[PDB]
Amino acid sequence: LLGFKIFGMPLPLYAFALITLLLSHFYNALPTDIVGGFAIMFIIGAIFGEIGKRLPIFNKYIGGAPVMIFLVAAYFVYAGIFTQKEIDAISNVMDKSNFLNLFIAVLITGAILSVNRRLLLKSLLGYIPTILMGIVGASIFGIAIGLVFGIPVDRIMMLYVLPIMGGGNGAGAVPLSEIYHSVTGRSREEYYSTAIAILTIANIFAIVFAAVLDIIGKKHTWLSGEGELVRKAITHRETAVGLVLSTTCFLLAYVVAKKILPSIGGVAIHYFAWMVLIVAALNASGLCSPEIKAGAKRLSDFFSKQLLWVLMVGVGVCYTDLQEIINAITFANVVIAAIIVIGAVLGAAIGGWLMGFFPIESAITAGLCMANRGGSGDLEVLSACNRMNLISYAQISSRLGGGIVLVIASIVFGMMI
Amino acid sequence: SDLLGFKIFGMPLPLYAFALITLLLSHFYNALPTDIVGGFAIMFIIGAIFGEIGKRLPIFNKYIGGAPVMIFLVAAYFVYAGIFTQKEIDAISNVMDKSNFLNLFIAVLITGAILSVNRRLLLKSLLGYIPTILMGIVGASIFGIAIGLVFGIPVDRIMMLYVLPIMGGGNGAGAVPLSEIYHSVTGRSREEYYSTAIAILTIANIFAIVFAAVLDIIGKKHTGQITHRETAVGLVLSTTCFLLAYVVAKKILPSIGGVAIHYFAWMVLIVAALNASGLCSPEIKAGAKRLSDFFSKQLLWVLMVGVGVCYTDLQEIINAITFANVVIAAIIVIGAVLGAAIGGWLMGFFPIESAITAGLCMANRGGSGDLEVLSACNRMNLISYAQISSRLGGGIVLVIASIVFGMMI
Ligand SMILES: CCCCCCCCO[C@@H]1O[C@H](CO)[C@@H](O)[C@H](O)[C@H]1O
Ligand SMILES: CCCCCCCCO[C@@H]1O[C@H](CO)[C@@H](O)[C@H](O)[C@H]1O
Ligand code: NA
Ligand code: NA
Repeated sequence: LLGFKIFGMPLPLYAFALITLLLSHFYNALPTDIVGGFAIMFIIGAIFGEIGKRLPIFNKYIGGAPVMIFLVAAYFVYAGIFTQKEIDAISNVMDKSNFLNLFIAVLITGAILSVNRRLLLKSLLGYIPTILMGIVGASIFGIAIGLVFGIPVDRIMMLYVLPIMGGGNGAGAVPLSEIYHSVTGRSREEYYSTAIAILTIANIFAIVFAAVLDIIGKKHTWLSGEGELVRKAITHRETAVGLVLSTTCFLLAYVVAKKILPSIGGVAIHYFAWMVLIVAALNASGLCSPEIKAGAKRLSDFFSKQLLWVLMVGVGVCYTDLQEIINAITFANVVIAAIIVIGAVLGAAIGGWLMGFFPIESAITAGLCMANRGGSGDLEVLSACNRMNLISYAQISSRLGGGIVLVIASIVFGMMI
Repeated sequence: SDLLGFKIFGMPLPLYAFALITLLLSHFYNALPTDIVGGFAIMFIIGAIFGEIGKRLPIFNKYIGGAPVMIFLVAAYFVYAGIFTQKEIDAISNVMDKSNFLNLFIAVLITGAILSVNRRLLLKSLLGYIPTILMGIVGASIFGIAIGLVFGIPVDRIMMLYVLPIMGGGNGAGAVPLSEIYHSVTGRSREEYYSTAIAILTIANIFAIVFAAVLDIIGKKHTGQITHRETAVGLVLSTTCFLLAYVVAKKILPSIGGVAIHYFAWMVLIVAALNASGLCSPEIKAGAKRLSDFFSKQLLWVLMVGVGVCYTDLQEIINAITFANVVIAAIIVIGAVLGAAIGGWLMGFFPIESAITAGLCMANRGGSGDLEVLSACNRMNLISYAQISSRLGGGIVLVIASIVFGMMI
């Protein structure tokens, strides 16, 4: 028990914090600010984070730590566990103080500037277009099954395709909700609650088809290269600069979307979308030295691994409706989702074949590793089919491709609305 | 080419330009989110340029304060001169007060500064080094009050605007939090207090390094393991220890007597207790330190942009550069010297050495000063002691201040 850690805190220490939480709770004394917010969010997220991480079935196939937190957290608002004050504190961090944006800003920046200048520019020509091909196939098949299921083209694109292809929960579902609310007007929690649910279904199908394409690859060897895609031939300060660039790149994106270039056409370009383009540009410009480029990564790690659990406590409070989540686990979606994955498989297989890669390998990295739950999923997918050596490719899909999906989404959303 | 090798806030001039261009686009277009992201974006960039400028200036850097002073003055001049936009003022203030980054900042500092100190060193230090510090404070107060009564300034003002701020651990750690405690207990604006306190404190800092060389002449005449996670736990403990302090001050123990105990004061006691309890492993204890470094070294400059905007009046700063104050300040330092000399003699230390570490290294500008003081007298090997004064002693000063303030009011 003492050797057991919660969020890297021994049980004795965690108790100290958990006691404090309860003192604030009983006495109903809590500042509705950053400090008060994080204090709660950290502790609550910590316990339920570990709980969702330890659970076997749940951990590998549902999402684990983050899912457990954003569900539990929402149940606290539903069940009336939280105090008005505590809800205020948490919401004040997420929306008023706008930690959500910072979080996403840091992620975008670190994910894009991490990728090496050459790898990025090179990847564009072959691997990037394959990804786009996968998306086309994912959309075309999705729309096809939706039209068969009497669901309009809007919904299929916004609540199924885009969210599935997006890079997971924190990186796809969460920011797509924000873009959705900024462009339609409808609540975020309506969207996230459905999107997170479908996305998770697809994540389970992605790891299943990964093993199916492995069997097909080993049965029909002319399609699979044995694990090879192609057919032929720092200190605090750096990390701090990452933070500067994270915010600065968001501000530029913001000034562009609000004043300079509000709309390429009728279509309104959301500031997050712009950011991806800006950061990507900043990478190619090479204004950032490799040390700084890593600094940005080191930040995104710190956020993704330490502050993610905090974020989820807030996501369950503001972005999560437990009812819509339940309502989206319809047996019909399970089919729609699965088929969209298949659309991505065939889309990336065709695309990669056209770009010079092996169809099987392309469908795994530029296809399934897109439809999977961002990073966590890449590991789980590439293990089902033994292709763990392409992890570097898979992350290009989950990172750059996930960034693509936001830009695409900002356009899809607007023009559709 | 050489310029391009020139870095601003660890950003090459080309890169900084990218940011500085963005700042100006936000400025011209008047498009800026009044939130964390928008705030830090500005504060980072502005603080960066003026931070370096104040750091490079020779006279200014060593004796006035340097990077942070330059920023909190320039920043205030921007509000005064109307350089900043209402939006930009809002963004920055929203980060400092609404979002309350100030408290987090102080919370992180307190936690990392106290939990860094080794359990034994802390408990041991209490018996001998700590009481010496208290003796120095007594002497600093008694001499201060003496000169103030001579100058027709009441005992309140001497204790609140001169003694406490001087003995406190500098700008970010003493002056800035003492303003917060002052405003929480009197009701009067923070900027009124900070603007005077920062000014006197800086004067004393210059006297401290001078007397350090004077006492030198009189003396000669007569685990390393770390992870992001540990640092993150530092953040948890920083906030958690503030929350406990807060719940205690607001509900459990609002007042020991008529006197109201401010939550920051409680925090110091709580964190110190948490250290002695040893609930925190050395890895975690370092984690808290590693955070406070990241804050103190990276986010300090941001903080100062906000301190010039909310906590700084340029007029009161000018008005406190009183030649009368120059005398009052100097004497308070002398009071600390003799106070720590007597105290240390009683505790078994050398009077000269005690007056330097438990005396001048108190009255100096926190950590920054300790280096400048221990260089004037060649005692650089006591830096570890000096930091106990600047850290633990600075924490003491807040607890004392919360009591002094309340009972006086
Ligand atoms: C027990 C293994 C199950 C495999 C199912 C497919 C059975 C064989 O499949 C057939 O094999 C031929 C090669 O000889 C191919 O030319 C055909 O395209 C293929 O469909
Ligand atoms: C409000 C957000 C504050 C984020 C600050 C995170 C700074 C963490 O910074 C990290 O600290 C670690 C611990 O020493 C080091 O090992 C890493 O190299 C360093 O970059
Ligand atoms: Na996906
Ligand atoms: Na001082």
